[PDB]
Amino acid sequence: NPIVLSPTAAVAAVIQRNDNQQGVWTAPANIALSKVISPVRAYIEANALFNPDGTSLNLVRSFPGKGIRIWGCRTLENTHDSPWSYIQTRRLVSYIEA
Amino acid sequence: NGLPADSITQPVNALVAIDSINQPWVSWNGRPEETEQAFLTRVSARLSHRNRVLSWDNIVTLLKEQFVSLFDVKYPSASELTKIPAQKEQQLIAIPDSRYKDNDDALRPILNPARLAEMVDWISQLSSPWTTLKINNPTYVDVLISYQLVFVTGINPDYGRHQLQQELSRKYMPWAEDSAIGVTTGNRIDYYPLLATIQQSPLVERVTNLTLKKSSQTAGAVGDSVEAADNEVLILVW
Amino acid sequence: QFMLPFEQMLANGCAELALLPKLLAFKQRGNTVYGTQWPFKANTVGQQVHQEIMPDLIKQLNNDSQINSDDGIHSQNYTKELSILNYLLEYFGTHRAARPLTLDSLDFLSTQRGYLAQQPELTYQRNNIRIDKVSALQKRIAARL
Amino acid sequence: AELDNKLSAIVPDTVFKLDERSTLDILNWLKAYAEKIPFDQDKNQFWDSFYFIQENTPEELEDIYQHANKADGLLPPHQAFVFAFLKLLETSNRLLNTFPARHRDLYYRELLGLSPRKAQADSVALGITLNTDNAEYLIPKGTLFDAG
Amino acid sequence: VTTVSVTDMLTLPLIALGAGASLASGIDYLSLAWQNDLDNLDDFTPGQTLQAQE
Amino acid sequence: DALFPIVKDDIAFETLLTQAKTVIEQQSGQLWSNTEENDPGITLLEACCYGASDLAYRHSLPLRDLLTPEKQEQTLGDGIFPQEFGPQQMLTC
Amino acid sequence: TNKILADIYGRGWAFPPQFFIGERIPYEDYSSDLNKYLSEKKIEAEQIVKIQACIKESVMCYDFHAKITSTQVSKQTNLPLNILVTYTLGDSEISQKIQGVLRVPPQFSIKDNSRTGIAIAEGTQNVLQSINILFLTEPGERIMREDYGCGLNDYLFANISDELMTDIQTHIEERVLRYEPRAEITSIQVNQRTNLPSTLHVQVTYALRGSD
Amino acid sequence: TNKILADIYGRGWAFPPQFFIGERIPYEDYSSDLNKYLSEKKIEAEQIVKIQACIKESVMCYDFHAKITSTQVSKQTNLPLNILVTYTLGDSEISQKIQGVLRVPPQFSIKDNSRTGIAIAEGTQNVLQSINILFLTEPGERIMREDYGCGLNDYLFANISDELMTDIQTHIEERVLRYEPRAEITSIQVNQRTNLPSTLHVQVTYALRGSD
Repeated sequence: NPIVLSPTAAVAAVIQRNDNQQGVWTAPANIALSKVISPVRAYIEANALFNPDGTSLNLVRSFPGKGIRIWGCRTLENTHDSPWSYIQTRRLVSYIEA
Repeated sequence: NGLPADSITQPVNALVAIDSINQPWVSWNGRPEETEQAFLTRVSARLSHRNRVLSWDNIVTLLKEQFVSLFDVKYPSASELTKIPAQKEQQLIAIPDSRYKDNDDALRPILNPARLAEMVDWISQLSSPWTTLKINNPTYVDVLISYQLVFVTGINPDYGRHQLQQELSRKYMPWAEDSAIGVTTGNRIDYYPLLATIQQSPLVERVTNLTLKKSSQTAGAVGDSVEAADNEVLILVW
Repeated sequence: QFMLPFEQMLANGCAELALLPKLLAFKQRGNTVYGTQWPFKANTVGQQVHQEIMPDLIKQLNNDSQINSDDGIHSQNYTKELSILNYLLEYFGTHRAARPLTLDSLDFLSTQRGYLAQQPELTYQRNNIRIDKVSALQKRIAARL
Repeated sequence: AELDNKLSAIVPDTVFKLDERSTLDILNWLKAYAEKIPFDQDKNQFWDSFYFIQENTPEELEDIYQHANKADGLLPPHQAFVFAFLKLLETSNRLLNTFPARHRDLYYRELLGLSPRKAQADSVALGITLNTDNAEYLIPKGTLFDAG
Repeated sequence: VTTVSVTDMLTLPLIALGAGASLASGIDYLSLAWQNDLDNLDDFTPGQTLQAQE
Repeated sequence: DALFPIVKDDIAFETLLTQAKTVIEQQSGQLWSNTEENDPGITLLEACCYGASDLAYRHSLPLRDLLTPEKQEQTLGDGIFPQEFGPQQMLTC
Repeated sequence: TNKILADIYGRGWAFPPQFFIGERIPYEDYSSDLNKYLSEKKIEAEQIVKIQACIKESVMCYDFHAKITSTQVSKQTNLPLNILVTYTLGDSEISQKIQGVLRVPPQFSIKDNSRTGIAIAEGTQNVLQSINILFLTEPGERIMREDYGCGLNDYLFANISDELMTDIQTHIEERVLRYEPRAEITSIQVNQRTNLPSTLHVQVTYALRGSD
Repeated sequence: TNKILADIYGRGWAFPPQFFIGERIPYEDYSSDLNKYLSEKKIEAEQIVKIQACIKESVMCYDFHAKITSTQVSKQTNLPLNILVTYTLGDSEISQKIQGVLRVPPQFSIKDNSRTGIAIAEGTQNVLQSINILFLTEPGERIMREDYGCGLNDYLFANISDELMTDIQTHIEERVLRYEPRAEITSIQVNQRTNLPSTLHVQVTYALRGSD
């Protein structure tokens, strides 16, 4: 039977790879994953998990002909005017801070 | 059809010592390859009787397959399967094709007794040992037919009557005219189907009276059919 | 709802082909003469939309396919089954019996189906008789009538 | 069509039809099937009145389908959609109806192993006349003669 | 001969395009189904492997 | 015993779509004249055309495979035809 | 002029698909010819032709392929008149019926919900809708037409920068040229929304083929 | 998927050659048909088809060209059933026998040491083994095939340096291209062992032809 895994393992590889290729200021979303057969649940069940003015998830999704891709770049920040609403923005400033 | 007479006249390879070649007669022992429709028919018959004789249909089917001189084979009516004293001999009636008749009359073909013995011998080889099948020539019985007619205007009555005789003889005596049409084996002559047949001729306008009379019995009334015994074949006469 | 009738006729065609081993079977024939099925599975978007009308449409599908149902004998399906049996019987040089005029329709179908299903035994033992066993001659008489 | 030409060449098409339902029967099925799908419930509207407009019967639609000229490109588009779909299914129906013939051939030829009988060579009798300069001649077995 | 792996939300025409990219003459969805002995045009599951010849 | 090598060109999606567009022209040519890739009526029909092609492909499978039911039904000692229908029981007596 | 544009550019199904069913006709109410009814009511003779001209003109506007064959009056309106109109489309053998309201210049009105079928797009609306479908379709979604589509999903989540706006603009130009020959793109404007900083607004302006 | 790879990439003898002889069958113990034995033991009729399906499936995995013709039960096990299976390979006339253990869902097990013959390599293992043979063969060793081989013996006793590492890597790439078309070399790593300074470790990574 196929082994079920969390998406965070593959996302970390993408983030590390994306830094050298595109840069730390580039969002790691919209990148196809590897060795993934299918997501456990379809994208039609995640209509309540994205809030433009609140807390939201990052969806892992598949497309016909594009494979399974990451479809989000937001953090757990929920404030509308907060400057850390995106992962790449928060990581860019920490890269400047370092 | 076979090879027509006087077809071969010279050999394929020229030989100076050979003059004309005489081929007075046609070829024989020829048979075309089986067509798909005939193949299915033969196999279906084989799966039914298994090349053995038990029932009346098995006798008729196997005999007609083996012998080409047969036009139809008759077996006793259902009124004799209830006969209590049983029957020593199973009697069949063979109506041969007029082309293979051993006599002069085309309307009443008769087979040589030597031919009938061969069929009995052949059929007995595929039957139970406790059966005795006998095949005999039919007993032809004349059925006098007289009708009063109204012909289409402009047609001479004698000419119309002559043509009507030929049409009815073809219809009700199929074995006479080169056995090309499958028609009832001279069992019954129904009054009204016969009346419909007469009026279908283009020369006939209307039938005003029709009467059928057997050889010995009195003439029947309107709408009376004619039966035949298990050894009889009815023949229309005028 | 617009696409549903076209999905149904495609699903029936798929179901009709899957019914082929039973339609042409020499023995153990079934109760249906046409293939039908509900196009959608469970927990699907299509199933939820047609949730309320599914029992009625499925009832119509069963009625249009089964020879015998709760309503009784389906005349057209009855006629079709007779034609299939007659076609299969012609394999072995026989034919279907005449339709009954004063007999039971269900009983008549049993005679024809048993006649076809037991063709090898009936003709191989055409003249055999044994004690406490229905003879082949009796079966042939019943099938013909 | 081209499919029929290449199918009848390898399949002995028979009278019996596994699926004999015509376009009229299919249209009648659609009329009954669509009578149960509701368009809206405030009115008594069902989809059967959408595929068959007003006082239209399956007999009338079947006549139009068989003769495309008697509409001259003015049939409602959604009914042309149905007619187009019916044309699509005709190919699948044609392929299925070839199975009764292939089924019988498999039984007769593969299981029972029966094959059609081959033709039989005929025989003839020939009379020979020799040329006047030969007293006797020998014609060996196997000499070939021409019949045209 | 080329080999491909079936992922989620893939159709047979899409699989033929990916599989037939390397092939000299490509492949059509009907030929690809026949070579893989598919029971129907959707008779495959994610994680399965398919093959395509010339 | 399979019809696919014979009819693989008549089952294709493009061949069936050509027939469908011909009917639309003949029946409703003056009211439905845009039949390109973008017409919503065509996309619904094109999907149905693919489904029709899939149905026809199923019929072109090998004959012996289409006569085989599920494994849970297949009777022991039989085949495509039951054992008693073989040559040793149907041609003998 | 709408007929001229529709013939040049074509007619087809509207997007998204919509369906209608017209109201039922109470056939048991129309069993009286309108011409005999008007003549019986001693209405003027020249009113008959003017009345019929209004009916023909109003029906032709509703459907210009119509050919009036008969007309009848509802029995429950004996002078606001309810008329059932019967017509044939072109030289076909198909007949259809339609309700209407006549008022005595004479005025004729058509019942609002009378047509059964789909919604259609004509001329300029057809090509405008055609471009809209291209934008909303991604390649690989259309069966057996895997190339068709615009494919703007590939530019999502990219940093909003001058490179991205030019990539979007040039992508639209190439895809419309490939999949829409009846339209010509004259201007594309890409801007970032002030109230929603993460969204891009694209303004596309098109002209018809040979419109000048 | 192993069947698909084996057909595409071929199959043959395994390296190094290995030989097996299966255990002797005590033929004097199997003289009773299993189906008769199961029916005599008042087993359920539908259980029988599951019995036969399990044996067929188990033999299917053991040898997929098999075709079962007979099934017999050992007389020393009358309710753990010892079974002797008789099958024919494909449409051939060759028949073979194989022991098994049946337990009553039912499962069927095969005796461990039952195959007689050689060890075979299939699919990916065939290609991997093929490259291994190339590395271990020096040119001139093969009769009538004097060029076949890698030829890494020529680089022994050379000073460990960048020049030697480059020469070894490029030599492997050239030879594999010449003598192994079913594989594609993707990376070659040459490193010097710390614990054994005089030995070089070569890491070779390969991909199958047309795998992606």
